[PDB]
Amino acid sequence: KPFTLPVLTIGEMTNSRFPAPIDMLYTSPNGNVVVQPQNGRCTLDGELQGSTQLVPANVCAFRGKITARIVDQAAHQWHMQIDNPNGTLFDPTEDVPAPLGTPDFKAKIFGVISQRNDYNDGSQGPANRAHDAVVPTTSAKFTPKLGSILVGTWENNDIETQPSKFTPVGLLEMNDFNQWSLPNYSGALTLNMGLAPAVFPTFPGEQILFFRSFIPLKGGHGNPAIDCLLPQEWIQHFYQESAPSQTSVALIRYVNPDTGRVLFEGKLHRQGFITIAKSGDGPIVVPPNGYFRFDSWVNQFYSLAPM
Ligand SMILES: C[C@H](CCC(=O)NCC(=O)O)[C@H]1CC[C@H]2[C@@H]3[C@H](O)C[C@@H]4C[C@H](O)CC[C@]4(C)[C@H]3CC[C@]12C
Repeated sequence: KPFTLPVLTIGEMTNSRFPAPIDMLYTSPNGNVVVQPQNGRCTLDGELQGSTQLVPANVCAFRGKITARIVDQAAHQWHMQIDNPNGTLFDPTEDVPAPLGTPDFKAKIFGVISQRNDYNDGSQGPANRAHDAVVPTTSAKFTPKLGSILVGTWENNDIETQPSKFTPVGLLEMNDFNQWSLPNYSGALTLNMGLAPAVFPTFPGEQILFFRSFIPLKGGHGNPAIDCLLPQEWIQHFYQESAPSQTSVALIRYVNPDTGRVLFEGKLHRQGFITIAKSGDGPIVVPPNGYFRFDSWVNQFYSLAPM
């Protein structure tokens, strides 16, 4: 069964690590950083890894129920028991780091917590409320592997012990934001388990190619970005196809359909990430209609043309 890529321009792709369209291609040496995201992870033959699931709306979202105020915190802080972001119960026994779609980076994540009561007020139906909220993945009480997280709100009174959804919007602040720093999915207890492995180039002169989205920031200065190894569409595609990988590397070419010419080439590794022959930190300048084309199976030590 032949391996394929979907035919998509970068304006038609979705970030697999934060709910946002892809804004640009991006590359970096990432010298003293371990690139090990848990969302957006899928082998070329369709094996999901880490905390990766299929629905873009579930990425960095939470669903569950607020059960109490955080102990010894009389204001602004809520204990939220979480399920899988698709309402299904969460089994901590499974070899995953967290409920699928849980954020895979340290940050104060800004969004909205919304509640629909699970009972009716007479003929009117259930009551509702929604407020600005923060999920600090840096908190010791961020323990999604154990089924609970801390949620902070500016509202201190209008929150009930009721079914709750967290819709992510962006970052609250730049402080403690590191997109390559994995959260302690079990807080101060044990360590992280079920992880997708770190990815890195193994051939000299190569760097990882990222699909980058710039995400909102509630205050302060900065231009925070989320890089993913694979767009969500490729993950959904590989999962459907499950095409066997003939080698460890698929040779892909970025093609301009207007001129028909190849602009650059990259190595799509079996583990689900791209390397290119390029040095430096910055965007890859590309035309609007360009797309990736799968051309050949090659070896781990294939030499790419420098770009
Ligand atoms: C308690 C948590 C996280 C604390 C932390 O980083 N480490 C301590 C720990 O290990 O829990 C903090 C981090 C950011 C805080 C929020 C943000 O500062 C924004 C906001 C500021 C308002 O003055 C109070 C509510 C509100 C919404 C804060 C509530 C408490 C939060 C959610």
